[PDB]
Parts: sequence; structure tokens; C-alpha cells
Amino acid sequence: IRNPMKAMYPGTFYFQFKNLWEANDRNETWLCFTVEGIKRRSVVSWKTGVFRNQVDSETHCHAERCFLSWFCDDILSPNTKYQVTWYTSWSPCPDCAGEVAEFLARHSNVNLTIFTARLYYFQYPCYQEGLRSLSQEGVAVEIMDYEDFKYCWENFVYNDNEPFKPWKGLKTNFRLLKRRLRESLQ
Ligand SMILES: [Zn+2]
Repeated sequence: IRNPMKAMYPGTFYFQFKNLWEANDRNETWLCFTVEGIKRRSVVSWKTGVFRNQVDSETHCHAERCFLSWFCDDILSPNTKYQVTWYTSWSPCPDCAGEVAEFLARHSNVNLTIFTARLYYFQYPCYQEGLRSLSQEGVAVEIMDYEDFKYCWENFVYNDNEPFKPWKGLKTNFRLLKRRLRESLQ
């Protein structure tokens, strides 16, 4: 089973996480994570990293599946509360949603929040219901805003101490996507 990368190069971050337009040429999904272990009111562990995949692959090769299989080792330690945060470039498909729901049903000491740059195939009902299902499972699903993109820049990128520079329309696109997500998650 696949280990996470440490970080993205700046060119990849800007390309992969751009919040559209419509992002036709984005046939990968990239996924940044933080995992925080809390035991007796204190941080016992902090792990970060990145998984990726093609939009061509069998669903079981999805970045979220890689994260889930990787995380399920001694990387999980039964007595500890885990806070997992994902920042994904495309929102998760129905089956990943299903797998996460099973994963969380399985491991009840884990919480999860998903920030997503873009909404994947969102005109169609399957991808909407995948998101609703995560919400129902008690998983927060949020559109990435400026501070989320900056947070990723500052944690998951070989940024060479250069600052985060937003692209034109970042904020505009955020609001559109946030409206679409909100509407879909009622
Ligand atoms: Zn998936």
C-alpha cells in the first residue's frame, strides 16, 4: 500500500487546485491531509501529506482510498481521538463517500472534515448524494476559500518561502461554488 508524498511543487498546486472556470483539463485528483492525534487533552501526534490519482483509474485507486488504506495501520492507535482534515482538488465521488462512511462506522474515534476546491460532476444527482451522504454521516464538507488555499500553500507546498498568490476570480469562484454546495446539502 502507497505512502503519502510530503508536498507538492508550487506549479502543481496552482494548477491542480485552481477553482475554475470548469477545469476540463484536470484529470487528476489531489488530496492534502492533516491527521492530529489527541490523548488525555494533549497532542500526541501530527502527520501531514499528499495523495493523488487519475480521473481514469478504477475507483479503488482514488486518493481518498489510498489515504484510508494507509491510515488503517498502527498509524491508528485504538485509544486516541483522531482529527483528519482533507483538502481535495475535486470533490469525492459516490463510492469514496461510501467507503468513508464505512471507514467511520468502523473507527469511531476518528473525525473528518473535507475542504474541496471544485465540485465534481455536480449537475448529476449521484455526486450530489455522495456529498449529502458524507454530511449525514456527520462529515463536514466545505468549499475551499482564500484562507484554506493559503493554509495548503503554507503546509503542503515546497513554496521556497514565497507567499501565496491568489489567481484572478478565486473569491468569485468560491462564492459560486459555496452557493451550489449549500443548495445541494439542504
Ligand atoms: Zn472516489
